[PDB]
Amino acid sequence: TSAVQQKLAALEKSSGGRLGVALIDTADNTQVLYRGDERFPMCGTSKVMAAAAVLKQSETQKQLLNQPVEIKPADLVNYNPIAEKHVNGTMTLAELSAAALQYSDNTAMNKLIAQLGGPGGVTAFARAIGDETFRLDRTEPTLNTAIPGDPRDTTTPRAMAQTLRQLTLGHALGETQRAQLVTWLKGNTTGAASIRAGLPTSWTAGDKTGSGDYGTTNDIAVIWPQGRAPLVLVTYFTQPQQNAESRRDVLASAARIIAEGL
Ligand SMILES: CC1(C)S[C@@H]2[C@H](NC(=O)Cc3ccccc3)C(=O)N2[C@H]1C(=O)O
Ligand SMILES: CC1(C)S[C@@H]2[C@H](NC(=O)Cc3ccccc3)C(=O)N2[C@H]1C(=O)O
Ligand SMILES: CC1(C)S[C@@H]2[C@H](NC(=O)Cc3ccccc3)C(=O)N2[C@H]1C(=O)O
Ligand SMILES: CC1(C)S[C@@H]2[C@H](NC(=O)Cc3ccccc3)C(=O)N2[C@H]1C(=O)O
Repeated sequence: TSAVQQKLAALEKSSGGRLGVALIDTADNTQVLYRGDERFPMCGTSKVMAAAAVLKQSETQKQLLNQPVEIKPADLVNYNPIAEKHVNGTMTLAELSAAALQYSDNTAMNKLIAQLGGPGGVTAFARAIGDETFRLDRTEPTLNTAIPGDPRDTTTPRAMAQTLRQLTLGHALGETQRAQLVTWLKGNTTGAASIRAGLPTSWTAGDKTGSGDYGTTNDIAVIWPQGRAPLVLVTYFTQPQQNAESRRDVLASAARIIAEGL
């Protein structure tokens, strides 16, 4: 138990919920874990794996990202800020990837999942890049039920941090695809209250948030601290009551503890 792990435990104790953290510091490859091997519901953070899998497919199909996908009225689900504008029209796979990542559009995520052959296709890509933990079992919006003890649509902080590192800083994707993914993450619109609220302003980052039932509040990020090699940070948080409120502040607090511990 490290000093940082002790502060994370204190934060968790005061939060009432269950906190999972995984940091990889690429300056030396060291890691900091808190419940790093416990499973948590991914919710929207799973959108990174789906977009990355489509990017992988695009490496052998130069026109894939320009394929027009039909958006029908019935395709709309619970949260579709971008897709709703294109009902009875089409969106390209690039448009669907950007909407899923940067706006957390659920209809867009469902189109990425369908392009991959269903939730199992997203899981297959994860296995192909060495992630033996990740599992996607359902489409949107049910993949966000986040029921405690339910293994569906979960991963561990350790696994997600390693995967995010390989996707954004490593060679799991071709260079062009890696750059596209990083560009999309850096352009996220939903993350200012989460991990990034706990980092010094000078630091830059890309992230993908997630939210679900049980007050599930998640964020995964790739960070470029001022004058330091990048970090990869995963912060997952879930609560005992189905109707619990979101706690993005708890993710900010975890990130702050990690940053001050550097
Ligand atoms: C924008 C959101 C807050 S909502 C969207 C998706 N989750 C859901 O659609 C399900 C949900 C269930 C209960 C409470 C919030 C969201 C998901 O995850 N999303 C969040 C995000 O990207 O941070
Ligand atoms: C149903 C589809 C697979 S077809 C349309 C678009 N597909 C293409 O651009 C090439 C293609 C044509 C026929 C069958 C598969 C792929 C694309 O992607 N679309 C999918 C959709 O609308 O849901
Ligand atoms: C492409 C890779 C297989 S290589 C990189 C990392 N593996 C290593 O860094 C192995 C290594 C050990 C010591 C010195 C240099 C490289 C790791 O895992 N990475 C994968 C990735 O980037 O997606
Ligand atoms: C110091 C570096 C040359 S290495 C560090 C990071 N690169 C990686 O994390 C590559 C990698 C990906 C997956 C697994 C292992 C290594 C990255 O980018 N970093 C460079 C930097 O900050 O200048």
